[PDB]
Amino acid sequence: DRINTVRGPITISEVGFTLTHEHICGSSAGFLRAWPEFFGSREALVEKAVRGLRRARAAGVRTIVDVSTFDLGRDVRLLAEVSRAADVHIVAATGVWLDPPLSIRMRSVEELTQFFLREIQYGIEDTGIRAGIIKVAITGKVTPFQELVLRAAARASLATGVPVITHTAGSQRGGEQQAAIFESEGLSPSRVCIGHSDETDDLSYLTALAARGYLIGLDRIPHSASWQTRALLIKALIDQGYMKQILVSNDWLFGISSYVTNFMDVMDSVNPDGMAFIPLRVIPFLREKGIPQETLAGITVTNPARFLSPTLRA
Amino acid sequence: DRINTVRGPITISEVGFTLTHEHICGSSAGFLRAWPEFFGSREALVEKAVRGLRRARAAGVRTIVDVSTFDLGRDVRLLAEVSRAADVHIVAATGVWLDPPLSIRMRSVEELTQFFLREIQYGIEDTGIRAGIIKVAITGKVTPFQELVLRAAARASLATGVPVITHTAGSQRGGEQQAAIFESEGLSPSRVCIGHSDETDDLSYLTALAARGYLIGLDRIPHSAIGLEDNASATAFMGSRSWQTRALLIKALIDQGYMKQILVSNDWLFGISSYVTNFMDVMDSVNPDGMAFIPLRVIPFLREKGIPQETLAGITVTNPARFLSPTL
Ligand SMILES: [Cl-]
Ligand SMILES: [Cl-]
Ligand SMILES: [Eu+3]
Repeated sequence: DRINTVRGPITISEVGFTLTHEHICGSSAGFLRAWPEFFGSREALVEKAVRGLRRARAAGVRTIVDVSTFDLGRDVRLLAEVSRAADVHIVAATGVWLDPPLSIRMRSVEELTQFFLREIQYGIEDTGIRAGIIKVAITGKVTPFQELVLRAAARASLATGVPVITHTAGSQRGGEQQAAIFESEGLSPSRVCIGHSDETDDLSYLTALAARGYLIGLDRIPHSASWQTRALLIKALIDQGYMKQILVSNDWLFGISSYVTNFMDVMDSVNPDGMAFIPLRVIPFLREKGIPQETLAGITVTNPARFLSPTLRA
Repeated sequence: DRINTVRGPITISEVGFTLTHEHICGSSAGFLRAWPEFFGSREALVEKAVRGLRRARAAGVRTIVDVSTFDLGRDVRLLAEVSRAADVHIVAATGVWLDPPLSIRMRSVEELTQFFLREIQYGIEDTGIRAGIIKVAITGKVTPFQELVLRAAARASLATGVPVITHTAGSQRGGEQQAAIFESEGLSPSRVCIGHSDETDDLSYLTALAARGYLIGLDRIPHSAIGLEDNASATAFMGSRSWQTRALLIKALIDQGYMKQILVSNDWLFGISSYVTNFMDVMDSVNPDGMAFIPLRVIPFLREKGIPQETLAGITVTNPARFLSPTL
């Protein structure tokens, strides 16, 4: 098929090495436009993001998935500018993160479905840029509104073929909650990535999800500020026979306003490699532990392309 | 000084009959741009707002204050488009309403002060349109974050001369708690309007604030869910007191000698997404006059009750101009 990016559709063969869970900027809807000086300037943030993406591209990355939603301050014009200047494909996201404003959290499941469909089928804002993934975040115990969001995401995925990525905040597991809801809606597990899965060491829980067909997002590796321990989960799942169900990423960004001021400086001090951490540190580490090149290319190239390719029949 | 509007600065003489507490659209940051079809379309929202403001203009309205903040979905390009097509002055707002996203509610008092000053002194987003008022909202008991917002508002007002308008969510009487914080920062009461003060009939509360020099926002006059008892969402939003009851608070404050402290408005809007779906239709059914309710129904009601025309012109023209004019 073809995959929608912020610069238009691309073919599966163009996707290449893909980081499945990233952001350019973690913010709030409208905030970058209303207070760019919070980031120094818009120009300073663009320059930082372009340098960071060029560095990742020189380490082999060809595509990132920016999973920022409306309520995380997704600015698709920023994504398009950085994508062109860095020559890295960026897939944009619809969905709902953990800070929905009243105009979102007052909505019914049917209205949320129509919102997701608008961003996937017509475009984001007035840009014509279409989302290629649906991002949902939940908390420990799924709230009633978070359940609406998951069901709307399943309905939008079933209508368009685009995949869903999800994570549970403040709890190790929680994938079982989401899996139950997604399956009640008829969604195929092969369209769902259970993200932040490197945050738990319960390997039997991850193996059980993989066996049901879910993709396992090991996508917070550099956030253990031990990263080697998290990366060994990749090896463990390969050894259980589930190399085809693994997605790897950094969950990095280049500006952040939704937490404490200057939290970006904290993150940059613990991981100065940025989104190059996966290609420069994790892949060599796994190679040294005996994972073949062919398996590594399956995880970083084959698996993301299969996931992102719109598939209504899976 | 002159007053900043979404079309640029105007002199005090051009302000005229003013509605001091209105909105074009009650929404969330970015939402009108991300899902305009929630309102039919952006074009339909503009047309509805232009038609409504032109009717208010025909009825004598010359200026409205749109108190929408960043987190209430303020879209200053929308305000400018509608102001120009209706030919009605619109004053835009900075501040913080009741639904701040994390990028706002994680900020310190010093950061919030800088944000307000940016919107007052430099402009909103990349438009160069400058805010002419600061809007703050609190809940019953001022939260820690809301206290930061009030102190930043006071600090920004003292730096720029721009006034502050408040309200408290519900029928709660929060003016005394807000006033205490504002005065601890050295802000003059004459730069503050205690909005939505018509939610209560506690005349002792209203008069004591007016006696300190606060402006009293009697600004939800048409809001009333009488007849809509089977609609629980309307009752919670609009209350159960008749519009005449709200309007007679105007007369009561005049009769105590505080005509110079009154500001009147409708608290209307032409689209709303921050509440239940289609709530716009409930509001429009209750008050088909929209923003023209004040000039068309309340003013002649108060004339019938014996208030002189010169006093009504003082409330609708003189008081808002004194209030909006930056002073410091
Ligand atoms: Cl996320
Ligand atoms: Cl308001
Ligand atoms: Eu993330």
